[PDB]
Amino acid sequence: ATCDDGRTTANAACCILFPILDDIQENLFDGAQCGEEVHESLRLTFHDAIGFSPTLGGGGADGSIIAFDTIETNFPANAGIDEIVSAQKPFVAKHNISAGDFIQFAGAVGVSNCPGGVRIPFFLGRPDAVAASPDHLVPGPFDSVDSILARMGDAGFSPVEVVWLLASHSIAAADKVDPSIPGTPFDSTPEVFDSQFFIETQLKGRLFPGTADNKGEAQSPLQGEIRLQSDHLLARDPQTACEWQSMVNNQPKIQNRFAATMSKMALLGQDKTKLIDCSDVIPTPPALVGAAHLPAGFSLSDVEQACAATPFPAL
Ligand code: HEM
Ligand SMILES: [Ca+2]
Ligand SMILES: [Ca+2]
Repeated sequence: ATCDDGRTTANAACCILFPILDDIQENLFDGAQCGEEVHESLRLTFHDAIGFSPTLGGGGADGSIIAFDTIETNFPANAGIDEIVSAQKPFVAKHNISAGDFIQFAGAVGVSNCPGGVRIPFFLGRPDAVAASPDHLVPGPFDSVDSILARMGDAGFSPVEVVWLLASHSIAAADKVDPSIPGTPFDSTPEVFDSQFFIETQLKGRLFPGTADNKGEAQSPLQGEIRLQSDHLLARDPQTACEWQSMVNNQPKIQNRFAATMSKMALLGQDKTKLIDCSDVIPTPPALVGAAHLPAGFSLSDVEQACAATPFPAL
């Protein structure tokens, strides 16, 4: 199909996304940058989608975190999410797509601004949410590995899919974990979607970048990085450590698995065969240019190797 402005897309119903793409890139992502607003919109896709429990309810990726923001932004695991919900709500009011479609579309358009990124498959047509998420369904950084794996498993993700989705923390920072140092990233390249997150969480912890006593925070290996306790333990736990190390210096696997598992997450609560594929509307991301590496001056002796089957790669 050819849209009114001459841009093409495989399914004509997808044309309504083009003005929305332009508005988002200009006015949500500040001129298509891979910066805070993209990182916050990617976090929003997961805090929306993960509100899905077979035994309790919630409609998954349904826009409920915007539609029922008064409720869901009260949940402590949604701390800081109110800023991006407030930023996105007027786009939803202005355009003619549901909040659940908008959240997944904005997250996919944002990831496409980041070098190394992928185009996450994107489907159009989610109905408006009809219920708020239940409470207590979003994992937090102080939760055990078994707790996080049980919650994610209850929403349909295996432990390896958990590790694949946490490639998101390659373009990510924390504002509430240590409020003295907001914006401190989880890897050294928070504007590049790459394997540095899986490398750097494997280093021995050395210091706290801000204060020392924050719930959910582990020691970091670098003054300009923060480390969540959840990530510290997942990189080391026998249930997930081999998969975590398998992502290091493995950008093709990060790309393929993140796109696929993001698509699975964007469809929680939904039925792909009822929606229209509009994947080809997402921009083409830039590619990586620089090789994966340990931080300069570090060596294998600084890595806490946690996979008995396979030594950490010589980078
Ligand atoms: C698996 C368990 C997870 C835990 C415990 C966890 C925890 C956290 C925490 C504590 C923050 C910092 C919030 C702040 O203090 O500002 C964060 C940020 C973020 N998380 Fe995760 N997360 C998890 C999974 C995921 C997943 C599956 C995604 C996929 C989209 C995601 C994407 C993000 C992003 C992109 C940010 C950065 C937000 C920003 O820089 O504005 N997280 N996460
Ligand atoms: Ca939801
Ligand atoms: Ca990165």
